[PDB]
Amino acid sequence: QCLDVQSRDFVQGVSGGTWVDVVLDHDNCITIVADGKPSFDIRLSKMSMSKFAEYKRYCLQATMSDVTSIVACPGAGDAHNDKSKNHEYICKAVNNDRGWGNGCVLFGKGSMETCGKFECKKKMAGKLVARENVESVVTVHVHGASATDTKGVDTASTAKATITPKASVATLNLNDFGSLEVDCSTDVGMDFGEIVVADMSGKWWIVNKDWFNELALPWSTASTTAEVWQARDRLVEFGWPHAAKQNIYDIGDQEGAVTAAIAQAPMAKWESDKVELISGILKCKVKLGNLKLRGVTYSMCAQTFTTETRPADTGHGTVAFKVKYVGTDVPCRVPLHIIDSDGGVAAGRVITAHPFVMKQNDYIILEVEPPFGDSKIEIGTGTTKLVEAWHRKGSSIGNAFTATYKGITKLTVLGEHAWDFNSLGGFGASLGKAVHTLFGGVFRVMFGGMGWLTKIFVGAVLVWLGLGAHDKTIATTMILVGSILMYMAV
Amino acid sequence: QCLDVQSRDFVQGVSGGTWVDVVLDHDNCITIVADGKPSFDIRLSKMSMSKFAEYKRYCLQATMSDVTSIVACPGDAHNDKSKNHEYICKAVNNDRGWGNGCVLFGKGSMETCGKFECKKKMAGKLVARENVESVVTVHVHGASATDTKGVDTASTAKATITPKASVATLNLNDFGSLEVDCSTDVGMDFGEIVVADMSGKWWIVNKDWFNELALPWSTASTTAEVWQARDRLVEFGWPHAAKQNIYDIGDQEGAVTAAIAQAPMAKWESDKVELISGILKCKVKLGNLKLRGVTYSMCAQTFTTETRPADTGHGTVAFKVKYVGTDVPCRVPLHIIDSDGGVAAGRVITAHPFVMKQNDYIILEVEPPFGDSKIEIGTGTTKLVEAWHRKGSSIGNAFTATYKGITKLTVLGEHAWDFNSLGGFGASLGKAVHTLFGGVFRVMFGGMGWLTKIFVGAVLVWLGLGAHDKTIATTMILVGSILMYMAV
Amino acid sequence: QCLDVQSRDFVQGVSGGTWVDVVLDHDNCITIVADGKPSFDIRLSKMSMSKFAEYKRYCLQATMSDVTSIVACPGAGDAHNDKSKNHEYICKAVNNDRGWGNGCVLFGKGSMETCGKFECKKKMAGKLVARENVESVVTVHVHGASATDTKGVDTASTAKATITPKASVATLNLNDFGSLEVDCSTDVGMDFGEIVVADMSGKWWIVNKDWFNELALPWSTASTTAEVWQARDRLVEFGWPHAAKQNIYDIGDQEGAVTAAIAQAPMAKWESDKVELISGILKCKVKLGNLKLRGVTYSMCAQTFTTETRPADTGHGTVAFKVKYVGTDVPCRVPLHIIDSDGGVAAGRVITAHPFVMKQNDYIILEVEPPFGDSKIEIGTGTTKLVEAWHRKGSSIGNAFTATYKGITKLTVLGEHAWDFNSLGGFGASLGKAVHTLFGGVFRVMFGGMGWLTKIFVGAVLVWLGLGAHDKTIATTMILVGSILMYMAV
Amino acid sequence: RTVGDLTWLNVSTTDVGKWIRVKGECFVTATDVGTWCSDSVGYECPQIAPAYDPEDLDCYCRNTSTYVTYGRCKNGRSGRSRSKRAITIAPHGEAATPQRYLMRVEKWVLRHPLPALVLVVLGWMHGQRAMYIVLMLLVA
Amino acid sequence: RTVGDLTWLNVSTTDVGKWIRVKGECFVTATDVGTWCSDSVGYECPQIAPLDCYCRNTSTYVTYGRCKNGSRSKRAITIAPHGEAGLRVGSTKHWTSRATPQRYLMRVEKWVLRHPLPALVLVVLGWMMHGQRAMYIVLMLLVA
Amino acid sequence: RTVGDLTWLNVSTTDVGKWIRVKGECFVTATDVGTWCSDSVGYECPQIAPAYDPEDLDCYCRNTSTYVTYGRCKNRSRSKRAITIAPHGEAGLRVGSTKHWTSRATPQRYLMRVEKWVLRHPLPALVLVVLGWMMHGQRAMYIVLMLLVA
Repeated sequence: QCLDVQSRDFVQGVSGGTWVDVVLDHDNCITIVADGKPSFDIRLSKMSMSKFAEYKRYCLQATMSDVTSIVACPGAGDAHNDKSKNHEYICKAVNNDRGWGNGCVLFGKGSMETCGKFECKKKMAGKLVARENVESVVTVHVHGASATDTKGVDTASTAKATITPKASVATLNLNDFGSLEVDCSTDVGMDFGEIVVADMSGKWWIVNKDWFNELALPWSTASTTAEVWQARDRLVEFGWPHAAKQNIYDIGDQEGAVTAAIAQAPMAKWESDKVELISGILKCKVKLGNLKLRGVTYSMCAQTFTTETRPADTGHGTVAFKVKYVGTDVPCRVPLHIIDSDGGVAAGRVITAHPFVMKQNDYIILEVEPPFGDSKIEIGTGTTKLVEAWHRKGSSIGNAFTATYKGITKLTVLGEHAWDFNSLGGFGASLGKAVHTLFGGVFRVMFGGMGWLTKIFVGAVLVWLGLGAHDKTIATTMILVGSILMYMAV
Repeated sequence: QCLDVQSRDFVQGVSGGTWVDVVLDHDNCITIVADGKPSFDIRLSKMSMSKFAEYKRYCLQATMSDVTSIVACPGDAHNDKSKNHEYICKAVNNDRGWGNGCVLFGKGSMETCGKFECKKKMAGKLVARENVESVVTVHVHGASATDTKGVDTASTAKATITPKASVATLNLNDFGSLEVDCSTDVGMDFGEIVVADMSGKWWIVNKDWFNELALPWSTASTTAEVWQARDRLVEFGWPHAAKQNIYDIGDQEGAVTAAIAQAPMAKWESDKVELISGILKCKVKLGNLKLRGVTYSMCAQTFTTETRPADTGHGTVAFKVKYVGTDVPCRVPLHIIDSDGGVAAGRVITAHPFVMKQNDYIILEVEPPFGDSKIEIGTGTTKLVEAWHRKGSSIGNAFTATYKGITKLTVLGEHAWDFNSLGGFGASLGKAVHTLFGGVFRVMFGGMGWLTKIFVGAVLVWLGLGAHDKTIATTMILVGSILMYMAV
Repeated sequence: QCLDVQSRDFVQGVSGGTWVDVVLDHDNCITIVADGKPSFDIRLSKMSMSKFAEYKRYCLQATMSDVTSIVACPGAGDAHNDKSKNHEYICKAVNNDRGWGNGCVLFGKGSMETCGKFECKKKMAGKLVARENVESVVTVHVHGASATDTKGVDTASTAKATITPKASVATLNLNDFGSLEVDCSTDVGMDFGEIVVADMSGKWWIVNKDWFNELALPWSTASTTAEVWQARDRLVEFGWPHAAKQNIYDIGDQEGAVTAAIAQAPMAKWESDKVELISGILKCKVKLGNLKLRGVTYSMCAQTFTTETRPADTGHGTVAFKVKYVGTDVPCRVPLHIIDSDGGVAAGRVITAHPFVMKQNDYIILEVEPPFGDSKIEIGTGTTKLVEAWHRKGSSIGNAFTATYKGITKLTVLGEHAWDFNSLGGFGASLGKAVHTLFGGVFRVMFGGMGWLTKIFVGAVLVWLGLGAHDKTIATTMILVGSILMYMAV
Repeated sequence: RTVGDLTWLNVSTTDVGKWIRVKGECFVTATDVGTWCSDSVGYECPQIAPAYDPEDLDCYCRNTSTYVTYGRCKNGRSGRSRSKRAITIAPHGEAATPQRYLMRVEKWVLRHPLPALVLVVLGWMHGQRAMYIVLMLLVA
Repeated sequence: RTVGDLTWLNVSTTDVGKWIRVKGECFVTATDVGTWCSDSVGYECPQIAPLDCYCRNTSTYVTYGRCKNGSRSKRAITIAPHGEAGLRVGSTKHWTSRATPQRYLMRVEKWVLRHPLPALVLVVLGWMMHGQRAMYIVLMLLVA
Repeated sequence: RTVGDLTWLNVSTTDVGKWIRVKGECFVTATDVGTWCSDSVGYECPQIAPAYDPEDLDCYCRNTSTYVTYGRCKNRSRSKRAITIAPHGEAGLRVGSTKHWTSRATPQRYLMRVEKWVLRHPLPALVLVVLGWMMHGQRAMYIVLMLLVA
């Protein structure tokens, strides 16, 4: 299922380990393979935040009603209104010189208290989001399974798991494959201290805290049920005083100004009180021990196979081609053979280890990694068996060194989780993991067909050369020998 | 009553002397026993001030009444009230117009006078260094105290020592009389403080800050006020042609209280105010003090305890024993003994206790030695034995005592030196060295032997004169210290 | 008049060399004594700016009249007003939404042009002033006259002459005393082009032209008859536009605001439609040749003189006493001799030279310096000759050294104007006047009574000693002789 | 309707221009007079002596003030806002590599030319000098 | 009650606004009026040829009180914050608030910590030359 | 009085609140209206006679719109905003701030700077002059240069 995305990486899990280290970008996928187990596909399906608390409520569209101005010309004391009691009422005291055209006893500063009722609609609500209660859901798909559907993806193969920094570990009950035990740390990246979700009428955004507070409007930190609306005056204005009345007007809605201001800000998808991040990455270590093969007990197929699509290069050094199974022996593992031009049958590592067909007329997906140069990949047995000839361009050692670079990068990214130093045994296991990751290509390619004992003796000879009387710097060969030896128990 | 307090200090007044130099602070209680004399508790009760003068009043609120305005047509209006000093009045320029009634419209004289009335008057009272009084109290341990508490009220007395009369004598019934000299030392300077008085609440603010406060103020007699500069609470209305209204600004109670509250509050009672931080460098002469009931015999009958030995954390054990018996005068034995060797424990504090009346609860506060110990407070098989253990080493307590002595000495220094006479200087030097090395001597030299100690001092004196470094001559000075302790 | 003021510095004008340099500050009366002529009192009287060109006219107070607004239906095209081209009329094109209730078919944003008359009041008048049109008047005065009034000043000694930057040369005709003419290069010291005279409603200030332009108001650079008033909006605003009608208002008086922003500036001295400058030095050269002694023919007096007031010292270093003359030989010269402690009468120096009287009872004012120490000022002959002993504080050579210093500083101040270089003879005369103004006191004091021939011989001896074979410092003997041979020959 | 020593009448669009006898006749000229509703305005009506002219008073009233309560619901739709402000608000904006660190060290050397020259002179007596320059840029 | 060649009358809320003949018909229209009250105002009512009251022929004085509403701009006088008074008064005086043991040593240690590298440099330089190091330390504290 | 292809009427204080028929009946309700003065107000009076009432209209007509010419002889400074101004005394400083080296005035003012520097940092000055004499007028030249440095 991960042919679709680029950036997929094949992390060959070392045999006899309970750690597999991965990183799952929001747009990513990893296909890990171990010797004794089928092939995984893991991709961070979708991060999400939820259970976020209310913060503030900025008014946008103000409405003034029941404006009431009361006056009293000098000598009678300052004007007073009843309406100053209600916080829902704005009130304002100004002085205006009562002219003789108004005609009370004296001339002088005529104080004016003016009051009116405040109404807000189309309010904007700001809500906090915390580093906690963020859950990313991880999807695993396991190859080899054979789906009766046109798309060769057995729905019963895939399982999900939601993981939080509060509940860091989760196990996926891959039916009949064995529970996959995954534990992980979700570095969000986009800090939850500085960002605040901005609830508009129908849209949401991820806006800066300082920007959100520096916005100037009438807000209300009270409950959403009823809002106090402090700092009302910023969105209403007082008419120039007249001896009789002081008219109060507001500016009207600010939908456009707010929309324009927030437009050049990250747009945040909203779904059932769940907002999808895109920054966060997962630093997961995959405990795969409790997983086992399936179908290993069957026989090998002997009926005919039919092709559905021609082998299309995936660009990732792999070949994918959905082959159908018309036959009778219902449960059966598909044999599979990658043959070099010469007699070499160790041509290339197979990704979809142990493909098996669980019904009649299934559409199994296969994915293989042919060797460099010429190749011929069989798909069955008998005269009728299909054959597909392939030619993989590119140098061998070149792909080896590109793999070394990729391993260096992935190691660095996983750096803290890549290394465990609680115990010397665990630290040794981690160091071996790093060595194997950084030297997998170099080993599996630059050391091929040499022979198992021969490689062991090569490491021993290099160790002796390092221990021999020579330059202290040249002892690097002795150190490299140990890495070779460690890569023999692999 | 000195069990409860903190910061207890123990001073062993040398026998054959008459000087005990102490310092007293509100939260400090000194318990001293001089061998051959009973115990003390001297504790400053309340350094207060009273009978202080009057210095100002501030008119926190203003009121106006029977205001009058006299307007003159253009081409000066004066008012009869202008001569009345109780009236504030102003001369302002505006003339009634033709519509107002005068022949010519324009600007002309107006005099607006009114009755300036004051209430809620703030009260300032300057207070002097003199006229500070302090009731030093003395409580003496070792009585019968028929109450449940071990306080025989006849064993206490109180004396007041104004700096004018630095010497007062307390009459302790039958113990003798305790007389004390003491040069008081107030901490809160009297130069720059003045006792403000709101409606009923009191304060302590800088005389500077008191004067530079801007309000209508009268220095005059207490009964009647003149109110100089009474303008700072009164504003005049807009000078209308008919009249110019006058009215107050507004009462300043809230404003002044908000400006001061970040300042000491002084709870007032009975025309007297307490004064917390006051040190008191008394010296006590205890020569006129004599033991009591030193002609009785030790107690034959039993004792009963009511509570456990409750430590006070000063290396003291206090425990309220009782007594049941017919021998109604009876000195109480107290053999504080240690778990090792059966050698007597150490310093007893409540010294020569007894029981005047049948069935009296007395308090025997005694100091047990470092280690495991046992307090034994009765004759025969009627005793009330106890188990105690003095957690903590000995020499540590010795060093702590030396440091405490250094602190007390340097605190009392200005007073604790008599340079007037050679005899006085010698007495002061002796008291100084004794106070600065009593603990080290008691611990480091305990059971050495009186003659052994004197001979050790002599050996040190000879060694100091021995052929060695001139800077190494400090051993000779050490001998002089050693010898002086043979006075005690 | 010259005695009362301070710093009445004297310049001992040389007889025959008709150059006498002066520097008339605002408060520096100079009395110069010619050995052959009566003495002068020349003292700057004022330096006035008046009758200077127009620059700018700000409209501090503006009134508004006959507002008319032209309306149009929303979407009917923008309306226009006839007055829109009139200079005295201000117009604005405001888009006001004429409503459905406003009485047109289509409601929405609509046109509105309002116009009205913009008329001025309390115009400020800026005016630049140049080097020309600021002229100075110098008043001369001579002594020896007989004032037939209690105030001992004779109008026949006072005389004025206005000198303009353009008309540097002017003559004063002291009646029968002669003619005193003088050139002078007026040097204001307060760059006129930089400042602009500000004419307020009735007040006159001095402000910085950059300040005055950068003032923010409506202005006109046009003729004083009719201002143009561009940028007139700055005092007129348009009220809230109503679909039917628009209002227009001013922004109230500005006299007070401009004053309070300026009153931190000096107030000019308003006299005769003119301001009086404060501190502009005048460097003049006064030619005195056509000045003749008056009454050198009269017989010396014999009658009785009546002192009516004790000789009061002016403080500057000379003594002055009002003196009457009763007698009958009314066209007579008053005698006067100065006698010190010793026998010689040459120790004195008279200021008012050749003092004479016209009528009987002519209050004259005599002035004289007494030789340092004690001295006796007699004022007549015969029996009733008055005698006044005076004691002079301070030393002689001290006054001499201060004289040399003051001469040097005055020379520096006059440096440019008091130096000619075109003709060599003129240069020599300038050098001679300089050497007198720099060494006259030193020469008169340090060599006083040595003797004319003796002084010349001393100068020759110094010159010959300069010819000796010695160091460069000893060669200053030649310079000293060059003062003896050049000063002590005139 | 008079309440609390204050006299009010539910004036309407019909009431413009004609006096209402209430101790003294009283009338209003409010341009916004109309239908009484939630969007209403209520204020005073100063009783002005005849020896004057109505000045700036939307209602000019005789010898007894009387409060008015005309609603601005004229022509059904709400009265004009008379908006007179622009609330405009700050736009949000859209929001160690050795290249930027090289920028920092270059700005240090150009920022402190004399100390940089001192360090360069000291280090020469080469690569150690460059390392010292990087370290010094870090330190300051 | 006319006394002192001036006509006074205890006006009340009743007679406001009604002409009263007293050698002229006279009336008052003030609003701050009320009952006989300690807040009483004295002023003339000038005769006006055809203000709270204008009179016709003979000017009168009124002394109405206002106990009906028996008070604005109550602006508290700006008065000092007592907390900083001690600091300011101390700031005026000289060299009585600095005792070398109590203050100067505190300053020495606060600075020597605040400038540790200069401290080490000075200590090393002084040691390159006993108590001279301590004297140099005190001096370096002084210079800063 | 209709003039210039537009109908005008000399409205007055008595005219407000009363109808006027001119080919329609028209009626003014403006409050600021008075008599002819030096300052008057002119504008159209559109006919809002159709069923719904006038809005934002001080006056309205019935069939033919008119123009009004009332004044403000009430026997009016809306929106007062004083024009703030530069303070004078600081102008002679501010303008002089921008120019360069015309306010240098080297004959004296630089020497005043030299003395101010010699006083302000006397320890470096003493060090500099001592070093200069250690190796005639060179000391004075060094002092002037250092004063220039700051």
